Amino acid sequence: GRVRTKTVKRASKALIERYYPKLTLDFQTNKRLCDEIATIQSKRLRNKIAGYTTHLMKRIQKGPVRGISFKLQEEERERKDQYVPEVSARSNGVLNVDNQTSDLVKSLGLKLPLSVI
Amino acid sequence: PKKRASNGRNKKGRGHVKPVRCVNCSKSIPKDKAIKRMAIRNIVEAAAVRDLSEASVYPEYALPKTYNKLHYCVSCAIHARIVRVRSREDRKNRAPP
Amino acid sequence: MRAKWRKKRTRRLKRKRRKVRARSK
Amino acid sequence: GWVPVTKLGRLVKAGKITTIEEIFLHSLPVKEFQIIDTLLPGLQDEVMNIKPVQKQTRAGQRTRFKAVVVVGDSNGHVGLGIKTAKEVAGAIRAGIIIAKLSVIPIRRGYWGTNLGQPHSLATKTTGKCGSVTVRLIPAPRGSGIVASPAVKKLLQLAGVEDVYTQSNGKTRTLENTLKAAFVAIGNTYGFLTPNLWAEQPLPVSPLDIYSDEASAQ
Amino acid sequence: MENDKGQLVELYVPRKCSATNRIIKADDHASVQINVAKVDEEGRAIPGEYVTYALSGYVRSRGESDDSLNRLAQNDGLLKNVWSYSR
Amino acid sequence: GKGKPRGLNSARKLRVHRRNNRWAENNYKKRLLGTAFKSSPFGGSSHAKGIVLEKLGIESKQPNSAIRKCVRVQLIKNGKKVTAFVPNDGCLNFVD
Amino acid sequence: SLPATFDLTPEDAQLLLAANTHLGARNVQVHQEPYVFNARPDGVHVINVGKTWEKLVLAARIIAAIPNPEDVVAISSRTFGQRAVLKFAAHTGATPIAGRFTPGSFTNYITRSFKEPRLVIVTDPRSDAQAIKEASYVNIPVIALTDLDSPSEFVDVAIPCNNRGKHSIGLIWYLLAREVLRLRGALVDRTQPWSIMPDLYFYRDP
Amino acid sequence: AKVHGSLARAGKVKSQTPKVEKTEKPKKPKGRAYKRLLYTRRFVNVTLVNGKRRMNPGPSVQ
Amino acid sequence: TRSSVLADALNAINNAEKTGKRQVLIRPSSKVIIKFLQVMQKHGYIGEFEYIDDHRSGKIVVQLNGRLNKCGVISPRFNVKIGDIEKWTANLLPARQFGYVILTTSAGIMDHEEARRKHVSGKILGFVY
RNA sequence: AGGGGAUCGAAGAUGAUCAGAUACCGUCGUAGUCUUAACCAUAAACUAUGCCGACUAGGGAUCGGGUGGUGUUUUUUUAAUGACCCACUCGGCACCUUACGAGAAAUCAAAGUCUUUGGGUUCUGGGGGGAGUAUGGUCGCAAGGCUGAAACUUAAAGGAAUUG
Ligand SMILES: [Zn+2]
Repeated sequence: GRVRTKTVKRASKALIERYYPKLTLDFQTNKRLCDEIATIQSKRLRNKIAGYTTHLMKRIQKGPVRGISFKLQEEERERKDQYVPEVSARSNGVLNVDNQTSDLVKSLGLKLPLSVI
Repeated sequence: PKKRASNGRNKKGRGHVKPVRCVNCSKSIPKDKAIKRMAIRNIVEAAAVRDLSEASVYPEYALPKTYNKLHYCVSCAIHARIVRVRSREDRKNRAPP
Repeated sequence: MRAKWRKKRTRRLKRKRRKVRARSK
Repeated sequence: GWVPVTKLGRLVKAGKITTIEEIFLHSLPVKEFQIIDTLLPGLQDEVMNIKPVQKQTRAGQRTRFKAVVVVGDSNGHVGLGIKTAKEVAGAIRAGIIIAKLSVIPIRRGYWGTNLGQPHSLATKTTGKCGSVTVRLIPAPRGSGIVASPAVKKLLQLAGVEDVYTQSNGKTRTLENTLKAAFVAIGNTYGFLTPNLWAEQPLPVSPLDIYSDEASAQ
Repeated sequence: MENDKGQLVELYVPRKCSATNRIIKADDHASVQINVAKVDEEGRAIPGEYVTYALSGYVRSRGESDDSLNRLAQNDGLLKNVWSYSR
Repeated sequence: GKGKPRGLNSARKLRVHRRNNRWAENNYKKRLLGTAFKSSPFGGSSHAKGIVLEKLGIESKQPNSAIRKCVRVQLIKNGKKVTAFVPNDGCLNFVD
Repeated sequence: SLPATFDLTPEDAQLLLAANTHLGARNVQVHQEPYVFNARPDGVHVINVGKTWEKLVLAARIIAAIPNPEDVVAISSRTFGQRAVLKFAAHTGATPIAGRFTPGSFTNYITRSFKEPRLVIVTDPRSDAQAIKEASYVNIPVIALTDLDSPSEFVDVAIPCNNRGKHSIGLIWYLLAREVLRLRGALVDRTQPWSIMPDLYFYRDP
Repeated sequence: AKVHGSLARAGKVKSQTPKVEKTEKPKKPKGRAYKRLLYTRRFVNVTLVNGKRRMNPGPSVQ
Repeated sequence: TRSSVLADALNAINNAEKTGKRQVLIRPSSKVIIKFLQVMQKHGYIGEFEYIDDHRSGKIVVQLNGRLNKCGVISPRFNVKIGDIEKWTANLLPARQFGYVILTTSAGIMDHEEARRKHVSGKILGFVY
């Protein structure tokens, strides 16, 4: 079977982490990038690596991959993590306490509109 | 050393319980012990309900079941893997599978 | 040998020695 | 040149913490052995014993060396280190480090009359490491350290002059006795005599006093 | 711990837990020193000036660590109507 | 607790029950049955002088292996027959 | 001690009864009984919300007074409070720990996550027992968000809550942030609300 | 077990260790003198060593 | 059945301090218990304590103030010659400068330090430190 | 000893198996198995853990009793009763989690409160064998039960855990 080893996958995780914007979805172009930003001792490995880097790419652009995060993805997650509606506390018709929980506010010193259950 | 805080099976606060005979061996074993499995099946079995219901009389009828409460002793239950060995810890779990 | 059967052994032995003594009343 | 990697380590090298007791007082987990190396140099070390131990592998066998080191000056401070490794030289070395990181404070006292500089122990104390219980009892001046050589040396470095020992259990499994005489003297600062009923307002803790100088990158 | 001419011998005088008054040992690494701030005129917490409690490893492991603070807090005037002596 | 009387008046029991257990100790029991006077070849005496009857070449036990040079002696004060070991290189030639 | 502006103010009490942080757990557990006000019919426990807030103020009071703001580690492996502790750590110097805690953080100085804090906050003492255990190897005080049936071992000041989801974890974390900012920092005038929505500490998924 | 073994070689080895007479020498000092000899020798001049010091080493390592 | 009352009591006290507790309930009460706690509280080992009148035998609620390591009984109440008072304090006390062996004399129940001064002796009740 | 004697079945017999096979498997079957009137006094008669007292921690089940609930469900009209539900409290066979503590450890809510060694009390052990032997006494119809040595011999025997 064709199970890529860690030495391969390590290089794949490492590049994408610090070279995502330059890397693409195409093997041939990726393959050439590796020769400019990484020193590799044999041709097959570089092809082996660059092939797996593109494997992660084609699924990063499909949703975040389990355990790799770069700058451009981190920014994307920060923006989207700020959505706020017209509140959802609010209240659209007072508060609807049961009872005894009403005894709680009475035995506390508090206003608030109430209800029963 | 002791291998079960239940020793064998559950007696705990009794003294003696009457025996049963292993349904396979004939070995005696305290009823509090004895791996017990209920066995309920169909008289006609799965594959034959076809030729049965077809060839019968009565509108479809209603299949009967045989009811048989088996009692095994440790060895016969072990060997026939009705029960199996568990790790020192896994043994604790009294929950059915 | 098994403790139980060694018991049996010394039981036999006893009776036999008891006999031997009795041989002289 | 030592390079501090923890908050506590920095403050020591930065000279803001000058004494060992500062850590004992606020109870701080020392984890960089250089800390106790600077706060207390001239500190002596002696290898007590080096016994071999053995195993067995997915074919044959395995055998390596076990070292037991005691470290201490002769005043209030001692530690106990056990290290088994593939070499003699190694087992000692990493032993001294484990020993130092385990350095303990010691509440000496007077048997009876308090006539200038303690000689024995505050109270009776005793530790137990697996069956072997060691018991230290106060002693008049001159009494000396009354113990078995191994324990006698652990106490010389511990800064003691007079004491009585009383040992129950297998006193021959060496690494077990020493580990209990260690627990023994370490319990002295745990026993609440009326010398100490008096209340304090609790120091702040140099991790907050020099908090800025303590932080990292 | 004194001596002959009244001098203070012995290494160090150990802390004492605030819930049991038991010595906090040199190696008691479940021991805890909570630092609580003082507020001046409306909000604006004061730096440098704390209200400090000391809890021993034993009280904390037993789970009394919480309820100890509540009683210790109200006492020093820090809470109200939380802790209740009678149970 | 402890499984022994603690009472201030329980001295007899304590006294007698130890007297009763001193028998599980060999040396004690050996000293009260007067075994050295009765069973032992010497009369409990430190030495005893006897007459040599024959020489023995006794083979040692495992995992040793040699011939261990001894003599059978009849003790004068008893008539008891005892076998004793002649020690050192060839000392058996000194005795006849 | 703390004046009177630190009292209730039914603006806050409204948030809590809205976020349903007053609804508790059926299993009381003895160490948590003082917080119980009363039990609803059909098996439900009602926390004494006054105590919640009161403890909350004590919580913020302890988060503050810590010199460097960035070693007050906010922790949550849970998802319902994962985004929440992030937002807290945003507004405070405090460093966050979302996702898996990783065994070896507090001890073990070789690790590529050796946080060496001086205070720990915990969303759930069950699911985050790992860091709670680790904290007690190294002398670290612990704020904690406890429902009625929560482990009390090695937690100190505990804020009663609900932590059964929804808006409970989000609110108490929000309120903690609001309050630590009103103290020492830069909010001031403890009488007026906040430009920051309280719905900013809620989960995703979406 | 077996009690009648061979008495033939009763002292085989003492009787065949080639007698070599004792080479004479100056008498060593007795009494206080000897202890004086031992105080000075063993720890006043300090000879042979190893990181342990050695009492009776035969022809060393070299 | 109950056979000491005073031993039963000092026990509950020990098990209370040990488990970090600050109060105890001591049933039943008794004179010997009372005068014992006196010798204890007067030396700063317990706080205040308070008898409870049930028409029966009593109860006590004692206040533990930490600093108590072990209060114990000695059973039976051995007879102590005045010169043997030393050999006890040697045996069951930590050091010569604190802790107490509280006795019982015909001049009343008291600690060994005090009874040393009054030159009295008698039976030994227990120890405190 | 009398009764009884289906069943199973020591002894025994046979059939196979095996090198042998006095056995394991199959067949036959005595005694026995059941009972009455007498004996016997022993089992890993086990929780291999004395009894009485006190204290130290969390949790849900369950058996028996009681108390509280303008709870539920039963008729013909919802009252009594019944069963059931929830809370509480005694006293039970147990179980779960924890360890403050304990242990050589396995493990233990006792096997915890023990060198900080004393609540009351009964019993037993003192290296392995020789040996539960010999001798004496005693109880039993017998089998045997209880009681119970020594000479001599020996450097181990033994427990729990560990890795092969
Ligand atoms: Zn079977």
